[PDB]
Amino acid sequence: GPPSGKTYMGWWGHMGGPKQKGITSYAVSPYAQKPLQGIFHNAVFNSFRRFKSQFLYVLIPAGIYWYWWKNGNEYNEFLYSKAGREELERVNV
Amino acid sequence: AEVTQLSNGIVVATEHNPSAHTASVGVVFGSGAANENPYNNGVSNLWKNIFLSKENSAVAAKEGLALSSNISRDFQSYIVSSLPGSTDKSLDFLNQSFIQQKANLLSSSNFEATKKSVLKQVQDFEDNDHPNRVLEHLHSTAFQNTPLSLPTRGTLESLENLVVADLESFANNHFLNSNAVVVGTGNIKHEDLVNSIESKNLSLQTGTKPVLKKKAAFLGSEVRLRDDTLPKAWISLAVEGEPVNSPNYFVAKLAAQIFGSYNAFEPASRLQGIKLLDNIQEYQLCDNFNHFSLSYKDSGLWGFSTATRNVTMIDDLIHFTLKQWNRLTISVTDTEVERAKSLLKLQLGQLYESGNPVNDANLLGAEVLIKGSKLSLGEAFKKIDAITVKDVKAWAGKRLWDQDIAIAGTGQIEGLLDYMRIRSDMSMMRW
Ligand SMILES: CCCCCCCCCCCO[C@@H]1O[C@H](CO)[C@@H](O[C@H]2O[C@H](CO)[C@@H](O)[C@H](O)[C@H]2O)[C@H](O)[C@H]1O
Repeated sequence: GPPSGKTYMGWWGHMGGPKQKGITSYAVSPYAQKPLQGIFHNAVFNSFRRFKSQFLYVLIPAGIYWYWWKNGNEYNEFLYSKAGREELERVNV
Repeated sequence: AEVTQLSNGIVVATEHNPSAHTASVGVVFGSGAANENPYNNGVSNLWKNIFLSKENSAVAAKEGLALSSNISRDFQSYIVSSLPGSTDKSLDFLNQSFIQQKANLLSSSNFEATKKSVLKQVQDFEDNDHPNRVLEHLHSTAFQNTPLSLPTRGTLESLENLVVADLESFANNHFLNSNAVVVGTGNIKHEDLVNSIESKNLSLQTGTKPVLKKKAAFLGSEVRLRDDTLPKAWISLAVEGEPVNSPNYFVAKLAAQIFGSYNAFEPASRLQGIKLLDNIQEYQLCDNFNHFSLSYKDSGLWGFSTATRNVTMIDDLIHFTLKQWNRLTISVTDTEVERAKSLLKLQLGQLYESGNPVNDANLLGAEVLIKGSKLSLGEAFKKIDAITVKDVKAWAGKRLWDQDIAIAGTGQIEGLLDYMRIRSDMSMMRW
């Protein structure tokens, strides 16, 4: 097999990270854990966590764009109604 | 292996050996590390060390006596060795050390020095004995929050918090007559050792029964102590095994013998009749491994330990080993069972009939403390010869096939995959 280029990721046994020392990890077999009831205990309780932390970053631009749309949509509606033909002749041509 | 046991309050058990040349007398208690708490853990290892204290050893050396102490999970021993005739003086030292030196050995100078010794002793073990340190963590994760999880030597944290008071409280609760057996092995006769015991009297620390608590429980889990600075990956993996007195005690041991032990550096070891060897030698998946069937009072551990420098093929080492284990449930052959019978006998032989009296003392005591009398090889060999392929399959079908596992490892274990990937290999797909 030919020599290919070096990258920032290797494989099992030589992944490419720094040497690890002092960290101990523990785990328990899924077979020994409470038959999954965390769907309506720590998922619905902890629900809206990802919401109230991030929603503003989405809601403000969402609101800005929705308002701009509704505003322009209503202006169009008026421009094409009887009451708006005067301003329509102006702003158009 | 031939026993003889009598009682008069103090239970005495011996095993004569006309070709001994020496004799060992001592006491063994039915309490070990599994009888300690997570906070007084190491108190037994501490007792062992003050008994073997420099002062105490000089007092025995002048008498032509050699001291020995072994701390295990279920039992604890203190043995004295001498020539066949000086046996009368060994009992005097035992009586002196455990029925008079309740404050002699516990002096501020002797204690603080011993404590300091076992502290460095344990710090070294935890620092350099990777295969045993891993095996100890195997017990620690497998029986977590349960008696069997505590390390026999104890932890550095609880070790340095121990005071003479801790040593005494343990002694008051475990160094009792109802929880002991006076042992005599070597060439001395039974109806002679009991006399010297009857020669004295008293009953200091008697009548009381030892304490009780919760039973050992196996939990499928793992503890990973990754250390990339080490040159190897040391791992130990096992299922819940058999307790002493289990109907499958010998079947489980025969199963372990089937996969055996291996040292990739010894020519003869590479030639053993273990199918697993055909899979791991092509790419040299490890430097060594050894299967085991550890048995204690409440539970056991059946599995193996391995050491390897092939850090990129650990998944294959594990995969191939567990795939061979599956065979015990579905395809183990007659010849494999017959080869295991022969070798189990051989190992039981080298264990129970070594020329060493202190080994026989520990085995005699620890065994009578559970079943009431050490088992003869003749009977063991008969149970072993009766094991059929079906016995092995039925056993593997319950302790191995698709059962939870306990894992522990240190060193370069990045290549050791997740729990589930390992747990999956405990069975095979079928129609
Ligand atoms: C491309 C779409 C086509 C989808 C077709 C669907 C395929 C369904 C395959 C279903 C079952 O296939 C079946 O899986 C189970 C595991 O779940 C296997 O079980 C195996 O592992 C389980 C453990 O998890 C063991 O208890 C069992 O003794 C062992 O045989 C079984 O031997 C296999 O036969």
